[PDB]
Amino acid sequence: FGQKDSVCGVSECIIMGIPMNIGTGLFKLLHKADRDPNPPKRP
Amino acid sequence: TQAEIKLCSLLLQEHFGEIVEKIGVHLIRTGSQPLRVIAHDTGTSLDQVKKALCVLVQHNLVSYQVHKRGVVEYEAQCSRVLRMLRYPRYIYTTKTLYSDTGELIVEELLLNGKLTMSAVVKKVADRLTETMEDGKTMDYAEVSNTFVRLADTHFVQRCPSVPTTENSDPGPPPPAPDDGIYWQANLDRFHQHFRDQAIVSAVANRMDQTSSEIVRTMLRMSEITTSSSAPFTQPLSSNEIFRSLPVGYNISKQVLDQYLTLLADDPLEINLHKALASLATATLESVVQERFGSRCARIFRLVLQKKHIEQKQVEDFAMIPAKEAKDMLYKMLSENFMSLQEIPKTPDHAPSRTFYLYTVNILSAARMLLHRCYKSIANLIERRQFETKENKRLLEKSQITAPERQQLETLKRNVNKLDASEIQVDETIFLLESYIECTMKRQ
Amino acid sequence: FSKGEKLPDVVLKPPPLFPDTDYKPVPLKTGEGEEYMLALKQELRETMKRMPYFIETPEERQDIERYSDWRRLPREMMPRNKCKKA
Amino acid sequence: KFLQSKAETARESKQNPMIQRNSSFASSHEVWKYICELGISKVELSMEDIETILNTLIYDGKVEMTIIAAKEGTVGSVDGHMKLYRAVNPIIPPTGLVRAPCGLCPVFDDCHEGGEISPSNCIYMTEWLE
Amino acid sequence: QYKDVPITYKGATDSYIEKVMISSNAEDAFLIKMLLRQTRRPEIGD
Amino acid sequence: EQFRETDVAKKISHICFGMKSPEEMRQQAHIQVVSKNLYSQDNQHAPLLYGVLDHRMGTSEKDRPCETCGKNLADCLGHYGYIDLELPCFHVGYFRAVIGILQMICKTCCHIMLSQEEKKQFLDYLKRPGLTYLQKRGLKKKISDKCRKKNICHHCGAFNGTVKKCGLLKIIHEKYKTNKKVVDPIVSNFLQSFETAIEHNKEVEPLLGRAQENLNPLVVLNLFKRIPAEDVPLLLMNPEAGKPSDLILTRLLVPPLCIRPDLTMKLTEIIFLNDVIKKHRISGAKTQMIMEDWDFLQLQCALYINSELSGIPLNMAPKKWTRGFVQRLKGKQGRFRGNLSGKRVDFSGRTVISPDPNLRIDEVAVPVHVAKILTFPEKVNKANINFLRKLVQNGPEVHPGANFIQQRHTQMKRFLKYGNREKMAQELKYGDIVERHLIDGDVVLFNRQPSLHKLSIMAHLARVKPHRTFRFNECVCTPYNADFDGDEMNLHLPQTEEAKAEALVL
Amino acid sequence: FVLVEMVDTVRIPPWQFERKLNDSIAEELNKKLANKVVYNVGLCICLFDITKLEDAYVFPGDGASHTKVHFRCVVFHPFLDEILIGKIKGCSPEGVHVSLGFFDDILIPPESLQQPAKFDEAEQVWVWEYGEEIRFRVVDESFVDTSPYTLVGSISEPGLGLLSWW
Amino acid sequence: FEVDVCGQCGLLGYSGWCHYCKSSCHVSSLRIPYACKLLFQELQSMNIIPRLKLSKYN
DNA sequence: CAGCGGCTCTAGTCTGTCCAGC
DNA sequence: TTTTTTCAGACTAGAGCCGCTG
RNA sequence: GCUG
Ligand code: SF4
Ligand SMILES: [Mg+2]
Ligand SMILES: [Zn+2]
Ligand SMILES: [Zn+2]
Repeated sequence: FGQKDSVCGVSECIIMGIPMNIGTGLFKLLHKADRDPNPPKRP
Repeated sequence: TQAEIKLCSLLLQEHFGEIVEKIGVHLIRTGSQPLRVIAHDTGTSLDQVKKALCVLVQHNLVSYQVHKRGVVEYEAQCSRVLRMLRYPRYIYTTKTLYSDTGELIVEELLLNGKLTMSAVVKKVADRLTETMEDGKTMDYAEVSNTFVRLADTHFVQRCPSVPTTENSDPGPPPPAPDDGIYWQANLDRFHQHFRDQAIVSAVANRMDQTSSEIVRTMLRMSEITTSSSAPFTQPLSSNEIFRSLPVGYNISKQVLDQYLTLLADDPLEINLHKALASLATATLESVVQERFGSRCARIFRLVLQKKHIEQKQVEDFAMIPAKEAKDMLYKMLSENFMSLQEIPKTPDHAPSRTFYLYTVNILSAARMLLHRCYKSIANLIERRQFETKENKRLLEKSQITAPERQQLETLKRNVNKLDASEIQVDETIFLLESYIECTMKRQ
Repeated sequence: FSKGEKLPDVVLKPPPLFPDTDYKPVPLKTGEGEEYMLALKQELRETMKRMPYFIETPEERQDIERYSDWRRLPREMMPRNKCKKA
Repeated sequence: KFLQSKAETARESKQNPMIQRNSSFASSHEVWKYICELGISKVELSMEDIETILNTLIYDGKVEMTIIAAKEGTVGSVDGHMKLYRAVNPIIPPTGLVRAPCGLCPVFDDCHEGGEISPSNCIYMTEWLE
Repeated sequence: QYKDVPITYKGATDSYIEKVMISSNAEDAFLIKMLLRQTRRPEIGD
Repeated sequence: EQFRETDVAKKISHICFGMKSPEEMRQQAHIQVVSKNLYSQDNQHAPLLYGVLDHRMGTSEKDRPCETCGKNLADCLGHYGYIDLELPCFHVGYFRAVIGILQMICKTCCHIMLSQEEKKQFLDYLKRPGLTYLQKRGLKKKISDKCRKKNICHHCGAFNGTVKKCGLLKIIHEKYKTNKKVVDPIVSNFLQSFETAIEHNKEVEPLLGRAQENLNPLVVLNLFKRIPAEDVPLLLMNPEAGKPSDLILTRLLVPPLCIRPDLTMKLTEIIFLNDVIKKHRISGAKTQMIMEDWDFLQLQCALYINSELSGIPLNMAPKKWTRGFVQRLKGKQGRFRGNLSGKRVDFSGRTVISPDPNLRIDEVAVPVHVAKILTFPEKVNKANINFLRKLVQNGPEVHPGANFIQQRHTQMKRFLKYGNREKMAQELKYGDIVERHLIDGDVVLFNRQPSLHKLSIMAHLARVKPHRTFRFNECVCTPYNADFDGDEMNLHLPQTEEAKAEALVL
Repeated sequence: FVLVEMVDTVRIPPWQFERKLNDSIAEELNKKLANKVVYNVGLCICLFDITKLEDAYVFPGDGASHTKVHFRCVVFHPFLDEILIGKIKGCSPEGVHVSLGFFDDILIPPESLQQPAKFDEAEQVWVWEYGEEIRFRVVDESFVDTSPYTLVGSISEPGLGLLSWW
Repeated sequence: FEVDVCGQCGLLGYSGWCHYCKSSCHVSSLRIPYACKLLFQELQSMNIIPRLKLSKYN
């Protein structure tokens, strides 16, 4: 079969060196650094 | 049959376009598929898929029918798409059997797909008059005379009644008075008529000139009363044979009657089952003659004599040495002509058995060579696809140094050597495909 | 070691070859039509155009293409010379 | 016993009366020879230096059963012991030919696209196109 | 022609050579055997 | 000027397992190892030839470079090469799949034997959007069930009976079975017109009734070649991944030389076998001898894919046990468990464990020797700059010291002992990495090898002590199930700040 | 000149967490896309604006902050209808070399179309007589990577008359 | 370890090139345990093709 | 009186059997 | 030409079987 | 083979 597996679980993320979605991986992290979607310039 | 699909990708690419090939060839690859599902899987916008199917239903390559879901699943017949390869040959036998007028009738019927009578006679009134003398205008009444004259011998049949389903739209298919009714060409009648040339050339180049003509007049008076699915022709009496002879002949009835019982009793055997079965083996034998010399062709005819008597006689029955012969067997084995050892009955032992006997199987050697000939025209067109895009700089200069012109006449020598050679392998297809269709039940 | 030298051969030459351009005389008739209809099937209405070129072009401007006797008499005959099926 | 023999020297000698064929006219049945071919086999063929001047029908008929596989006449009435109808007729080729240069090459069959043996640049079509 | 292939001591602690015996094996091949002596007092983890 | 070329990295979204067609194998192979049955070590000085050790498919020795690239053993990936099988053979991995396709398809016209009405229902099932691997295996059993139940064909009416894997790597099909009902004329003619064979072999006349089509790799190749494109989905093959013909073997990709520093010996035997059959055909060998050679070549190719191959014939049984490709991916020592799920790890130690009641429950006493060998990489960051310079001055021998320094610009590591330590300390700048020795307050993972619950790995703070032995508080010994009757435990030092924090918090 | 909307994943290393993102991305993106021709796009120059900056992830490895950045950058791409004004920084006998002033010396005019007194005879003769104007005519860029220049132009000079200078 | 993978094929390449779809354009780098590279190579040699789809981190 | 459906049955066969440490 | 050297185990085909199922 |  042309089996397209995604790489999930832990028995594949440990084999493919990709961080697992279980535990710490479930939540992504963001930077609160000073940023904003700013106004552009008039062209 | 992947090489078959290789040609349908090539045949639509040269004729109409590329997306009409793509949506076309995908439909050959995934079959009964709706309109939205085709546009999502090929990655094509829905406006272009409606146009591409519109051209494909016009040239009768994609057929539509709904069964249960109330949603029409289009479906493309594969073997129709390869008949575009035979298109200039379909022109030519309407020039041998009809005039230049009717030859142009099957032409624009093959070109523009579905035609009404009110259009196709109006078009040839333009093309034949512009090549004839102005003031000496070709009168269209003779076209309407030869138009029906094609139809009485049933070379042109009408389109099946349109389903007129809600999903199908009537306005888009016609290209822009009277409506009329549409038809395609009856190319199935040609496959009888191309077979009629095949058997009459099989007898004349084997038996005698006078033997073949009585086969022709037998088959010329058995055209409407049979079909392609007829296992053999309708049975005739010898008295109407003497009535149906051409006026060029002067042979007495009793001498041709001796040739009639001569021609009825042959190894060849009108048995239309045996006729294509004997013509296909000569097509096989002309390929080993083409490829492995007359010595290997001599043992190739030997296995068509005895079914399962091999390797204890083939070193004797052709007298060629054991070293030279056994490389011809294994080359006929490795290229799948010699088929195989279907007689070994000792249990699970390559070393100890009841001695494997070679045996040709005529259809496995047929379907391979048809698959090979499908592969062959892929290598023909792709070369003519190759040599075209470079030389475009000097085609418009005529419309120039000495190597510049010399590349053109070596191009035009090449393309005309390629394009002529697309047709010479094409006659091997039909000679073998009609043999394929003759041994296929329930189709 | 007996074959451990190089790729067997660049190509294998078969001592017997193809016969000719078989059926030489008469396919001059079909052979021109091979090239005749291909001159007319490409230049037909039943083809598609590369509208992806025009959505690729943001340089559209004026003055370029990107910007820009049947002698016969009436009659009516509708024949059923053909099949009455399907 | 005669393994040190070339019957390919004798295949033309049992062929050349069947190429000429005087009286190709169809005045009659033209029921054609197999006994005279056994007659020409026994006393004298076309000339050749032959060690096996002893004439047996069991060693001489075998050159025919090779040459039927080289497209020459079938057996009609060999069920008789020595003399019966024995009808024969040399078969001229029933077809033309059907191949091309690309039908000849076994290894060149592999390709399927521009690859290591791609047909956009094969040697064979380059040779055939001159 | 000669490439040195030395027998090098690899001990985390020093040892004292006690006896070096030179002899010939079944096929004479100059077998050399050395006995290295290390004295260890009982230590935590013995 | 110069174009803008982006430099970036990506993640594996979805592995699509597939095969390669024999033409596709040649496309990725750089050379053709059609060369010597000889090992390729050249006659003098042991250099590579043009065959299996072609150094164009890689290097397994650091001194010799590869030929596709100038990269050394460390920098090279691998390059592939191919061996063109003279007579087509089956793949033991795909053999059961091959027997299944023959049972499903008509042996004569090659369309799957599923009724036109039945085909429509199945095709819709396949169209259902959520076909998980489980569902697909299920349809194949059902579609297969109807077909083995279809002796006749809806396509040509060819009679297709039972395909049953006779012997090892052999497939046998009826076609012409004998039954109490009147025999069909075509089968009767096939079994009754070989008078000469019956006359020559006495055993054939009593056994004349038995005669079934034997499907060998050459017949299968042609049949799989002629299955319709429409009928490849109902064979449950993804057409993009693979197609029925690629199941039978024509060319074998010879492995990159990096993956083989006994598999190479098997490849040489296969090359030798390919030469023997080719020479035998020119020489003029009997079909049984050619079939025996074909069987031996087929067995060698199978012994290459799966060495044990239970059911081996006595005559060709392997002389020694060899590890073929399956015996490299299987077992505890095999790649899947030995090298992937569990891997040998750097920055670890094992010593005997002894008691220390004076240590807090969160601390482990680490021997000063293990502390000097095990190092943690610390980047100069403006708060550790003064502390790092002092440890650089102490150097490798003193316990609060470092064993390597890496500059920000280069990945080169400069050993502190060989060079002048004072100059390096002054040159230290923010962003360079110093491999300081394990120091008090470091986080180490401690693990007892017979791990049975979650508590067998536990983190511990590490406080270096003079005695050599991993000493912990004895309250934490029932999680480890560790008595002190000679036990040894393992220490792991996390080398990243993200790993250190997860160990301390969790 | 033309604006080109582009999207990039810009990685800010963690020692720049003092500065504001929209400035500190802009300092990175100038170092990413200056003096670099993008194939089928043109010669990027600098940053016009950042039209949309989305949220700063931080991945399980680096510890840096990766913000996917939508922006607009001004690029150099003649529209096949521009009469530019450059300078002859070179003369080859096959054709003249014009250069836009300190912009790019990579515009190479072929010269076949001006008045029938045309040759460059290797002694630096500009044109056999009867700032320099230029008509950029075709787009022509070649992607460089090929194994283990790049915006060249072809530049014309029709019968403009050139009233000020010949 | 770092391997170069092509976007179209899904097959590992070397130095930013693929000897398969001889177009460097689609080659991209990936980080993988080196053992997995051996497994993908041994799979590819044995005819099991472990095709890889590469997606940029977001 | 004949057939194929499921049964039902015996054996057949390949598949495992703790972590690691010296 | 002549021994075995663990102990189950829930899959996969055949061999039938008898009886309704036509 | 023994230690764990
Ligand atoms: S051209 Fe293509 S097909 Fe014809 S022979 Fe050469 S390779 Fe085979
Ligand atoms: Mg204990
Ligand atoms: Zn390399
Ligand atoms: Zn690639």
